[PDB]
Amino acid sequence: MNGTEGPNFYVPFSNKTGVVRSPFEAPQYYLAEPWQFSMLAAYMFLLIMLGFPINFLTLYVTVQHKKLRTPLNYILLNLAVADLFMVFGGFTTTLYTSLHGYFVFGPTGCNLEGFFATLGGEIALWSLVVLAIERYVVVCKPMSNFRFGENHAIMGVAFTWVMALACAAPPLVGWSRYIPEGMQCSCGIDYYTPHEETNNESFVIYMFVVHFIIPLIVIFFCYGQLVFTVKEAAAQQQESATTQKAEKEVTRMVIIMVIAFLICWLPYAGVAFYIFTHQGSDFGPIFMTIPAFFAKTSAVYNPVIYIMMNKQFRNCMVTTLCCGKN
Amino acid sequence: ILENLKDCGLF
Ligand SMILES: *[C@@H]1O[C@H](CO)[C@@H](O[C@@H]2O[C@H](CO)[C@@H](O[C@@H]3O[C@H](CO)[C@@H](O)[C@H](O[C@H]4O[C@H](CO)[C@@H](O)[C@H](O)[C@@H]4O)[C@@H]3O)[C@H](O)[C@H]2NC(C)=O)[C@H](O)[C@H]1NC(C)=O
Ligand SMILES: *[C@@H]1O[C@H](CO)[C@@H](O[C@@H]2O[C@H](CO)[C@@H](O)[C@H](O)[C@H]2NC(C)=O)[C@H](O)[C@H]1NC(C)=O
Ligand SMILES: CCCCCCCCO[C@@H]1O[C@H](CO)[C@@H](O)[C@H](O)[C@H]1O
Ligand SMILES: CCCCCCCCO[C@@H]1O[C@H](CO)[C@@H](O)[C@H](O)[C@H]1O
Ligand SMILES: CCCCCCCCO[C@@H]1O[C@H](CO)[C@@H](O)[C@H](O)[C@H]1O
Ligand SMILES: *C(=O)CCCCCCCCCCCCCCC
Ligand SMILES: *C(=O)CCCCCCCCCCCCCCC
Repeated sequence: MNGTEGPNFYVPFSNKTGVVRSPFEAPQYYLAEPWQFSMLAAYMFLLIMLGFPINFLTLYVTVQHKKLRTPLNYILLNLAVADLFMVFGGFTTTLYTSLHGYFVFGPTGCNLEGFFATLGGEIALWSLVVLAIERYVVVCKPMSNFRFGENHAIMGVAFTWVMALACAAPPLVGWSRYIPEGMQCSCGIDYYTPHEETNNESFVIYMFVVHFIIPLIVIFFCYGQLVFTVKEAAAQQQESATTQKAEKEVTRMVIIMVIAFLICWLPYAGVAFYIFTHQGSDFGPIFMTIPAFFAKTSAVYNPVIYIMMNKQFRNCMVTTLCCGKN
Repeated sequence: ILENLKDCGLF
């Protein structure tokens, strides 16, 4: 007996002292110091300060730089938009709830928040995949005489959106569900309560297989092929210093992107998988945030990786930020 | 493929 169940929540603290209140009614200061709530607040503040600009600036720049509006860039835009759902849907909310010490918006708030929060994350995630697929297609030319254009880019994006809804929407309608997670200030997919009227158990498998293993296998194969396609092209062009560099640089970028994709979702997956194998074993309200911490903060490093290091976007940002040019 | 790499933001 480690949790306190409630009609709409799971407080990861034991009400044997009779102090646990609904995380929708009263501050959860008994499962974590008020200060740690502020630290939470602090971090949400950080993610908003950094996250908002980087992601907003991305869109903003695209509206102002013809060259950025190529269709091979849509998925990146998509990414930023997704990060923005994460900012306004997730971060700001939490910053706000965290400062009350509980989820002041109640069940439906939980649902809204959880939905937009997870929607964005999923979109972003699936973009990273879609992006991989596209580069694979474009660079490894696996298709006879195919040429990537606006329509693909569009589908590519639409797909992202679908996949996201394919995961965030079910909870809203009874396959799993959104409950206050961690310190009860943000809302998430219930992946740790065997709560059965919703079938969390299966859903989590669906999540784990479809929204983590598929992506991982696809992203791995794609960039694998790419880093092979480029490594090979260089071995066949050892005379061309650039091709050499390009190979070197693309490899480095892939290692970054992959390691980054892992840092972002491994935690969630790893934890989910553990919890799904080690039953009744309690997990603290803070430990339940570690995974969230890595995922949410991606809304900053993804744009750093996929946008700020992308040479064009960067030059554009610099130009814009410095009024004149470089 | 430098061209396609520069198209993908990769190079
Ligand atoms: C965590 O543990 C605590 C303790 O188990 C728990 O809080 C308790 O909840 C009950 C309600 O479910 C609270 O009881 C109320 O108690 C007051 C006493 O001041 C009663 O007067 C209320 O009402 C009754 O009698 C009326 C007759 O006029 C009836 O019309 C009415 O329907 C009621 O029967 C009511 O019983 C109790 O005070 C708290 N205890 C504490 C210490 O807060 C809490 O809910 C648990 N957390 C979770 C998430 O479950
Ligand atoms: C409450 O949480 C603790 C985790 O700290 C659970 O404890 C363990 O209990 C299970 C027994 O089924 C064993 O597999 C582990 O060896 C125990 N670990 C430790 C460190 O004691 C506990 O099961 C949870 N709930 C209850 C009712 O005990
Ligand atoms: C009583 C005032 C506390 C100030 C010391 C901060 C301790 C920093 O360490 C904290 O200690 C907590 C104990 O409450 C642990 O639960 C936390 O996991 C840990 O982050
Ligand atoms: C962006 C900053 C948002 C401001 C958040 C303020 C949250 C208020 O927080 C609440 O205020 C009550 C005072 O009536 C206290 O009694 C509660 O204990 C406290 O949790
Ligand atoms: C899943 C995506 C692939 C991960 C990165 C591919 C491995 C990059 O590692 C590369 O391996 C080469 C061996 O051929 C070495 O010669 C290079 O020094 C090294 O950059
Ligand atoms: C056009 O050239 C105008 C831009 C040049 C001014 C750059 C000044 C840098 C300010 C950095 C902001 C740091 C503050 C973050 C903490 C609130
Ligand atoms: C044009 O004149 C340049 C102004 C651009 C201002 C952007 C600087 C933002 C400040 C954030 C600090 C970056 C920390 C990096 C960690 C290594």
